[PDB]
Amino acid sequence: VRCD
Amino acid sequence: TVSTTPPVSAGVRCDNPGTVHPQRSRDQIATVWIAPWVDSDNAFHQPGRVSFVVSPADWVLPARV
Amino acid sequence: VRCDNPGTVHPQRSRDQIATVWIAPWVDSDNAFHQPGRVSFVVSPADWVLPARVN
Amino acid sequence: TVSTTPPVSAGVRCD
Amino acid sequence: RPGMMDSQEFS
Amino acid sequence: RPGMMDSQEFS
Amino acid sequence: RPGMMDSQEFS
Amino acid sequence: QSPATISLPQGGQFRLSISNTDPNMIFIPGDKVTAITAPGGMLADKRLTRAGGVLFTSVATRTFTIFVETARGQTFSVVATPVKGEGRVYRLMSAEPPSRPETRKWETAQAYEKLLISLNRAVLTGDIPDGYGEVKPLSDGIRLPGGFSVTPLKAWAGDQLRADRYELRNANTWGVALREQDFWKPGVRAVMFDNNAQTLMGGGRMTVTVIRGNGEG
Amino acid sequence: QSPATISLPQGGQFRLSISNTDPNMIFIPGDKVTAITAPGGMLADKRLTRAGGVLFTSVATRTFTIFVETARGQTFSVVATPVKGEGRVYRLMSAEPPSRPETRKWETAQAYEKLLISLNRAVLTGDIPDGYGEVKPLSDGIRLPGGFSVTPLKAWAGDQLRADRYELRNANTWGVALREQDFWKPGVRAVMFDNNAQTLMGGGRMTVTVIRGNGEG
Amino acid sequence: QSPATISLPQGGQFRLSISNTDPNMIFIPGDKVTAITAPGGMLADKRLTRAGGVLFTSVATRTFTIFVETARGQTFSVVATPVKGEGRVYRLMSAEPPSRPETRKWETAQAYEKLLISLNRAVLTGDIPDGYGEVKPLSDGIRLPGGFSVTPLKAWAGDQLRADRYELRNANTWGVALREQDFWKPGVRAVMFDNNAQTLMGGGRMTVTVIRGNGEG
Amino acid sequence: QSPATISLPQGGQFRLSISNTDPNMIFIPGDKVTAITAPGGMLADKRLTRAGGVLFTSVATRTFTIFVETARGQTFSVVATPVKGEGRVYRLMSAEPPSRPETRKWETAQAYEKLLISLNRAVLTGDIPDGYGEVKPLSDGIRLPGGFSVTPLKAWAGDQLRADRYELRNANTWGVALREQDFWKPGVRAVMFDNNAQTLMGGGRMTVTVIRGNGEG
Repeated sequence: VRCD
Repeated sequence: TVSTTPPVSAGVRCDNPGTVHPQRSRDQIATVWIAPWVDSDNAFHQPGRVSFVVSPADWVLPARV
Repeated sequence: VRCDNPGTVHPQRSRDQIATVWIAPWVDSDNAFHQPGRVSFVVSPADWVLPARVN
Repeated sequence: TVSTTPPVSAGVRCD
Repeated sequence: RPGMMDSQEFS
Repeated sequence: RPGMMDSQEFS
Repeated sequence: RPGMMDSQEFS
Repeated sequence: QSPATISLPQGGQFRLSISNTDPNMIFIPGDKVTAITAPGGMLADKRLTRAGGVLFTSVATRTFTIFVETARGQTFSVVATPVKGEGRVYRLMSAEPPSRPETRKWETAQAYEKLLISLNRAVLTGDIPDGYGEVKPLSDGIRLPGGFSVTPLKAWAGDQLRADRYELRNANTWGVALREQDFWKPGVRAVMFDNNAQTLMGGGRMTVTVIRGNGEG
Repeated sequence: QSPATISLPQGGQFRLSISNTDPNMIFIPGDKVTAITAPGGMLADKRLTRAGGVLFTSVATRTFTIFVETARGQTFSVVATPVKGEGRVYRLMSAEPPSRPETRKWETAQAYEKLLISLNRAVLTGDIPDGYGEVKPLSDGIRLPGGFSVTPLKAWAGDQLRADRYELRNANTWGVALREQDFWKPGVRAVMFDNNAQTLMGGGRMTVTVIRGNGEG
Repeated sequence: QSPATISLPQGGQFRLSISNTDPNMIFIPGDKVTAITAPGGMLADKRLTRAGGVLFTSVATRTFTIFVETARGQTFSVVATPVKGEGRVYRLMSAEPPSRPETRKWETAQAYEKLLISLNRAVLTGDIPDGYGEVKPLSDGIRLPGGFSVTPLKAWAGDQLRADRYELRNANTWGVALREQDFWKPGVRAVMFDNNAQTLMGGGRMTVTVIRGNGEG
Repeated sequence: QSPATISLPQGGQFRLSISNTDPNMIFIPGDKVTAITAPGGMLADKRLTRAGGVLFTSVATRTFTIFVETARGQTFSVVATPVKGEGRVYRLMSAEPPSRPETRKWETAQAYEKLLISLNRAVLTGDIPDGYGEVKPLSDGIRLPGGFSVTPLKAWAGDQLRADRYELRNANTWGVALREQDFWKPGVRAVMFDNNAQTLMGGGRMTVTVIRGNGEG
């Protein structure tokens, strides 16, 4: 779910 | 021209070589040992090892999995 | 048990600290849109850490 | 250059 | 001094 | 001189 | 001399 | 003890308490007080300090109104109730940023992304630019997304840019990954995280420096 | 607690209470009051304040009309009824704004960023700047993703930057999505898709301009 | 017995006892008090002292508030209750430090030691200083411990020092430990292992830079 | 008889005994007293000597406070009890090293290892550098390893360097071989043994000169  | 430090990283939710939190790299440390020597006031010097930084650090975009 | 040697230590050389700012969309003087992006800077530089022990 | 007086001696706990 | 206020202009 | 103050201005 | 102290500055 | 900060706008009027026997002080964090006016025969003596504050003594007993005026162009009225006691110190915080044409020249002379970087490094280290002055923080200045709470700490303003520091607390038990963009509200211009953080564990204590346009929107 | 903002029209009359024992203040944002007129022997003292402000103290016990004239030819009337109490501040405002100032973008962009932008624009226009002159296109200047075929078209070079245009050809016969970052080759400064189209289909022939560094180091 | 160190915030109020018969002293480390203000006719005598110090003597018998202003725009308040007894010294300190001075290393190293260091660094970088020029590597410049094989690589020489780089080769196929002192030959000034690795294994090929003395005497 | 040494910090206040009929003296080992202040009508006569001390006579009977001030920037308060007797001599030792900008120029002008050598030769012979002044020795300044005890003798300080002499006694029955490194504590900078000693027999009496950074840590 993490995104940068 | 300005430098261009990072080659594109190994190739919500956008896969961009750019826009990744940048880290800085590591400096390089080199050690030189000085031979025991004497000086004009006749003092004998035993220094030991001297460590110096040959290269400053540079920016890096982490590889993205 | 006797020994005659100066107390050797290993250099530490702690790293730098980086802070990144995100720039919100802006239009410049010559009218070119700039979509969101980022600039990063080194808050506190790197440096040699004095040893705590010499044994 | 500065003088270098001692040739290395005949060749806790460091030799 | 009726209605007079103290107005000190500092330099 | 009531309500008065006293201020030395050290050089 | 009330509250007066002896302050001698020597050269 | 610490000085009392009240934060009145240029139209503000605050009922404070003034002392009688011993003197009192009101000072502006960022401006130099130049004039002070009260009903005739109410203020016994007044003096201007080098830092930029005003020391006054009131011997009267009736409640009175005092106007204080600064050099950048500002005026704040305070209503004082003369009570017997020790002297009191008040920190008259601006609450509406002042106009500083000299600061704008330095702000606009240089590039933009550079200016953002500079103002942020300073907020991080604490070396505030010469032109910038302390102003009341915006109570609601950034978007709070899904369970965070904020409290304000400090604020510095020039002419065309602002700067705020907001203490973020994560109420949610689950740790929330945060991206600068979440916080964007119309009128903000950069969001930077001090401790670079991919995620914030519950009970997090993270401050975020956000800058906005002065008077924009 | 907060100034009573009052937007009355030009020549407007606003009835407002004033204090007969304490000074009152009227200020206009963005304007400097020039003169104040009242029935003779009503307002005892009138003083100019930093910026545009009038601090007046009236000992009268009867309602009276007072005219204020600012520095931009604005005249406003006020009907004042003195009353025992605190001094009152009033923020006089214009009704319908006379003019609209178009604030120019103060923001300036970095020099290198401008240099890339100007060249790309010029190549697109086809005008070639004085320094630039035509040469041979580089054989391989970009990454070719998904079966794309590149044919050298045109190029120009100058003292510090060089430009190449290549025509992309799609042999995939699939719906592809363009991301300018894919076409990165160690040593590229910028990539421009002349037609701003997100997805190329089979035979999607977008032409892309890439500026690298002449005199690369 | 020891000054009462008191770190109060700016505009802070600290209630402290003073002596009504003997002089009292207030000093701020790193700051010089510029002015001192108290109710009129409370403090009889006030005197500047070496550095930043105020020696005041008060005959009063009532509590009073006293303001001290330093030379860096700091203002602190103190509530003083005179009492029969010894004079009291107070060390006024700032609460949160405004700035952090980065003290430069004052230490300077010996000239000869620097000369060895610079050359080693330059050789490692590959940049060769102006005085230096390339020549033949010396055939045997170092002691070879434990079956090591040395192959001349590169060298440069100058007016007072000369440099040689040799590639070490390990034929032992054993775990060896390096100590730069082993490679000493009567007449060497310094030995640098380019890769800072303590132990070389079989085929451990570290390259070592040794600076001897050109024009040896 | 010998002068009494008390060692008060810049904030120190010491209750000593002053004489009445015959004069008394207080002197600074390393500084020149320039001013001395006492309650009015308490000190009968005062004189400054060439060495840098102060001769004063007190004819009063009440206990009083005296402030003495030096040229380098220092202030020490002493509380005197007037008793009938002979004159008394007090050695006001510093206890917190003073600031000496002139000494720092000589300290930093030369190299570092040379400076260490110089300061140590001097401590050994007794020819103390001109800028250095006698300061209170550090009670705990070096690491004591496994059974030694220390007592302090003398201390000299400039601006950036200190110097201490510590008398070491070996409690352990077995003789302990000692190496300079054992003694290193954070903040020390050189440890040298006067009688070069590989080992110290029980009941040993060996002094060791250790120097530290002034105010470091």
